[PDB]
Amino acid sequence: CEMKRTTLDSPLGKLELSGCEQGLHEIKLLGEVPAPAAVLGGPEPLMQCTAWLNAYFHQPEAIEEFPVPALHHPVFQQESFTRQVLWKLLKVVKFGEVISYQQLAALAGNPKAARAVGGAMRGNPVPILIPCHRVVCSSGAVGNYSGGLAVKEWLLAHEGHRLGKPGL
Ligand SMILES: [Zn+2]
Repeated sequence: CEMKRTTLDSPLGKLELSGCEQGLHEIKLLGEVPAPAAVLGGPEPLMQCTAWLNAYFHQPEAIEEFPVPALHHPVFQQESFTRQVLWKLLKVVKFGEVISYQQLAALAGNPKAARAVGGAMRGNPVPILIPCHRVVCSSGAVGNYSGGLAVKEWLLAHEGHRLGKPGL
């Protein structure tokens, strides 16, 4: 599991992508013009992640065209409620759609585990790609976000919701 890394500038600030031949491990937010990854080339999961992020931010109408890379962070290597939540989220909630913590918990097999779902949103090593920003409050409120409220709102505004893109 030879770990390789590359960084990509984005509207949300610098993104550190890490992964190996087997899959992408993590997308880390370190804090208008499309940028390239600082280090080009494989492993394949990294190149796929870079193309997906570029499309997400700069060619969103075509986001469904880009393959989601294989994931190899340990959380995906074992069976757990967190993994089920993360995989369910990735599969069901599309660009522009939202789901409540409770609906995701129901989707993951336990309608009463909304709090566990919230915690799982932070155990998410690959934000944006696995759209944890689309998990919101049943009240209509945006809700918490590991990377800060402003980022969640920026992403939701980017996906068509009636929120203004905050200053980031
Ligand atoms: Zn790996």
